[PDB]
Amino acid sequence: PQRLLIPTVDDPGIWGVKVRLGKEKDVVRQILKKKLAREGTKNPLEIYSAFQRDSFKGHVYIEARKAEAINDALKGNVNVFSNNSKFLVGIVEYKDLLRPVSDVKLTRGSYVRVKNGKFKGDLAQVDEVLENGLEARLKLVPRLDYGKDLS
Amino acid sequence: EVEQLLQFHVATYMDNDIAGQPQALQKSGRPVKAIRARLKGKEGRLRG
Amino acid sequence: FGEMERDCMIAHGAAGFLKERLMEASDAFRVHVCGICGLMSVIANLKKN
Amino acid sequence: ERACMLCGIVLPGRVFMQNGCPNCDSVLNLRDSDQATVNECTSSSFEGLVAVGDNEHSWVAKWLRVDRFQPGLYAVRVDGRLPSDIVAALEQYGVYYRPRDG
Amino acid sequence: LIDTAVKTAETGYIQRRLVKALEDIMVHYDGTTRNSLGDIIQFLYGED
Amino acid sequence: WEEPRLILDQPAQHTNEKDNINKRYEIRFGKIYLSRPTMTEADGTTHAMFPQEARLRNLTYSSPVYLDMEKSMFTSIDGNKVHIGKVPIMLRSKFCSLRTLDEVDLYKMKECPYDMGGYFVINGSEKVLIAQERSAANIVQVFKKAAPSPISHVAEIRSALEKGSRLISTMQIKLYGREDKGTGRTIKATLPYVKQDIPIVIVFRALGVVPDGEILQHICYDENDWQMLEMLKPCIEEGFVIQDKEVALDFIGRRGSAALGIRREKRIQYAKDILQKELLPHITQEEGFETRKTFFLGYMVNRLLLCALERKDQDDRDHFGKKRLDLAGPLLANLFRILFRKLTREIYRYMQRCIETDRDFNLNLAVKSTTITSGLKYSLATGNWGEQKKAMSSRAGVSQVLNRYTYSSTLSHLRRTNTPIGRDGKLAKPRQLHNTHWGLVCPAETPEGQACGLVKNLSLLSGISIGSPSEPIINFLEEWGMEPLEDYDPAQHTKSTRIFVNGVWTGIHRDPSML
Amino acid sequence: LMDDDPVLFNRQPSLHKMSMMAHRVKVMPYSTFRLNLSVTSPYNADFDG
DNA sequence: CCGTGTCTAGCACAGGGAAATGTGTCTGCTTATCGGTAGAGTG
DNA sequence: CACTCTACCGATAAGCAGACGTACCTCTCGACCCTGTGCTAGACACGG
RNA sequence: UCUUUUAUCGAGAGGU
Ligand SMILES: [Mg+2]
Ligand SMILES: [Zn+2]
Ligand SMILES: [Zn+2]
Repeated sequence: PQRLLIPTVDDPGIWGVKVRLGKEKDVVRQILKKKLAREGTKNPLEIYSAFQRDSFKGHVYIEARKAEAINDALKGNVNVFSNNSKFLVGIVEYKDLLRPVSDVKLTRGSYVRVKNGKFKGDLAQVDEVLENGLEARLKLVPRLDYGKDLS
Repeated sequence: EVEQLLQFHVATYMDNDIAGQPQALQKSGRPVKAIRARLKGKEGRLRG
Repeated sequence: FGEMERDCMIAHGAAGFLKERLMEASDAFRVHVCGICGLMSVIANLKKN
Repeated sequence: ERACMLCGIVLPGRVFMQNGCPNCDSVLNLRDSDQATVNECTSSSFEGLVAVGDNEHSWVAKWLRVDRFQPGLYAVRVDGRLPSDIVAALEQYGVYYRPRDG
Repeated sequence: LIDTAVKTAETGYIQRRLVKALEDIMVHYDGTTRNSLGDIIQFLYGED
Repeated sequence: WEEPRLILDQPAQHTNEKDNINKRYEIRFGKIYLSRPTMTEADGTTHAMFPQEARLRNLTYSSPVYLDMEKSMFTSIDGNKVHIGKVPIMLRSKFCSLRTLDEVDLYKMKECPYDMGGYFVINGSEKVLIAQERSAANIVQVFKKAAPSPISHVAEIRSALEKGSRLISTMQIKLYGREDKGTGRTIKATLPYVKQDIPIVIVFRALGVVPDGEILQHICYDENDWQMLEMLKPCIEEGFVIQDKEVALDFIGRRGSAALGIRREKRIQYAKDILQKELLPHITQEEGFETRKTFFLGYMVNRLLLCALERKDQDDRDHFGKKRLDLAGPLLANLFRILFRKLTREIYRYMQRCIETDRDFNLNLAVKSTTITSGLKYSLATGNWGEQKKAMSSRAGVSQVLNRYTYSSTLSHLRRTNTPIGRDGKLAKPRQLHNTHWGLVCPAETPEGQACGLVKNLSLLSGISIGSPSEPIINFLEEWGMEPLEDYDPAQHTKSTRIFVNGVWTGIHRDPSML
Repeated sequence: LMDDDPVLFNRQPSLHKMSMMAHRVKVMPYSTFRLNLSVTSPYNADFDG
């Protein structure tokens, strides 16, 4: 059961860190490279994990036991704000950071608004969707010229 | 943090030279003409 | 019509000339206001009175 | 990059074709598959990139149920689910699929 | 030329302060020289 | 060649069978290629350009710039001419289609033989670079204060390097102790990247001269100056608690901002590389030479304590010998350095992306040449001298429009200089005509209103220097007998003549007349 | 505008209250105003442009 | 050997969103130091 | 009935940050950037 | 029987 995996005081700490918008995945990557490269050396990077949630723009979270390891993980990283802005997360806040998810809507016969092309902004009825599940056939009031000025 | 951002917008809607924090820029990088500045100054309203 | 010329036409005393220079010969406007609240928020319509 | 639906690991797609999944390929056999099979067991759509450096002592890894896997990049959420025929085959192998799509 | 370039604007701003300070002192119909709200400045204008 | 090469690197662990491959990506840059201006038609053809059509069709007048590249791969398990942009050309300079030809063809080319050149052409217009002006660098100035201040005398210096002719850091020394006010008459300095006024004995002993005979030996040049020696006492009585090197090194290392937790071990190394680099960079940046800097600081404190006790007048801030004009050379260089750094870093980023997919970056496509072209054309086109995204806080009014009207109001425009002191604060010291302006600038001609005395117009027989290297002079000196520094000793050298070269103090001699 | 109308007449910058005075009109050709020279003392004016 | 179809790459257009670190005088108002008591716990 | 030992309000500076630069009039010369997605064109491979 | 259009922000060069 997932309820037996809840964090305790014995688990490492998690710090949040502010990073350049859009560079959160890059920072997570860079931290992994540094960790793996230093494994088994006399100066290992003493972090356990790092991650970035899309819903939380401009932040990376880093798992460790000492704050100094956070500074070590980010040292020289050009995507991280130099101000000593890291913040501590409470144990009681940990699991919510890792919640995976109900918009998943769209039904045949319903209305949607088109987001691209000459029909951008127009209301359309959903007629049907592709077998694979990607594109939907829409019923639309046309915007035509009957070839009037074609060459 | 987002609520603090809303406070920041409501703040820079009526004052641009808030001593204490950077001026909210335009799209093209120029300081916004907050309402506080249409009035004061030699070339505002009550002088102009 | 700078502030200093205003000060001079105050020094002469011609109040009507000033009331003119700063109204008719520039930008006159009319506003319908209430008498209880005291704001320029009156919704008016004229040809229907 | 694609994410394995079984273990959540994130790798360049061709890796799933070249070497299989490093955590799962004993049962998934992606190494010896076609692209249709790889694309049914791995997803191009995933969210929440996680660097796991120390699987076995990370609480983050334990929560995501990747604590017995190899250090690497993992995804918090992987969209899609394993095809019912593959789930059935995994179950024949004593493997229980817990979907990672939320 | 430098001194001439300096002092004139100084004197102008000084005059603006003076005029904006003294611009509501009238001579009412009995000799009093009251301001805008009755503070008798001079009881009889010019003392004579 | 300020930044010769670029270097990437790749360590290992790339989904393999435990096999490292240390791979570096290195790029080198040798050789410039400058071609005469050329028009690239919209049809696609190209042909030579001349300034007449450059003016008529509202065109720019620039030259392509080619730069060579070269790559190399480092490993260990355990191309050709790239067009980097165009540069506007000044009329009648060697790299122009008008330095030759002579008259008859000048007439056929629709150009007047009375025009003298000297102006740029941007977007079918004629631009001029107002000779800008700055203050001289790498000398020693000693100014004073007004009196409601706890500081009575200040020594100041701006340090700038030579290859590049650009400024780096600012260093100061402040003398406290108002005349019988402020209690202690102590001396406190200021460093780059620090927080508090660090005393002086602490920087002496911090550089490695812990005794006192060496310090009072460096500062004063006589053993009878018991007046300066009388003022020195509180400096040593202030620097008594520190007696050796390391505790002063870390005494400085703890203040210098940095992080917070670089204790003794790493923080001493922090303060050390601080006291090699930023502090007095125009002297040197190689180790085993800190004696030189100690001698220099000795001279500086000496001059300060010569100005404080009133044996020599305070420096005048407007003596025209202490000023340097920035013409068309020292301006175009800085902007191009900035833009070139930007191009370099963009190439860096594109290389990062095209190597993650494990491909070859074509170099022909890894260069967006519009950076330098649009930057130069913008800065010369508008005048806001600097960049674009930083509109404010950047200097304005350096490139103006030529004043074509009469033939005097043009020669009187290709000779003008401008001092950026401002318009506020009135004051009548930077506006007056100084005594040292005899024959170097004009006394009468000047605008009126806000800028009287600021805008200048050079005399009829003036000239601006170019810039010669100093190593030959050093050879001509060390021929006849310039004694090196390290052999110095002030009690041994109490009658020597101290030879300066470009400000940095390099040696001493004895008999000066023959030299 | 015809003969003998009273027009106000002003120069910037006006200081004392004599820099704004009403003159009588007199139509003349050419393109410039005209003043009797005796009124060049309150205006601080001269005909040098 | 030629033609057609599919896939990949490049260019153009549209939509969304910021940053590597790099002038001088006055007055009033908001914070630390100083005293000074001015009391009461004390021998 | 000398004594301290602390809770008061003075009176200090004390440091600080910001608020403020004559009047009117004429003329000439300039304009968002970056990233992502979609569409079109070209090249290569396969089939007839 | 009328009517009838002059962006915007900023920078600089000028005249009393
Ligand atoms: Mg005149
Ligand atoms: Zn009402
Ligand atoms: Zn897997």
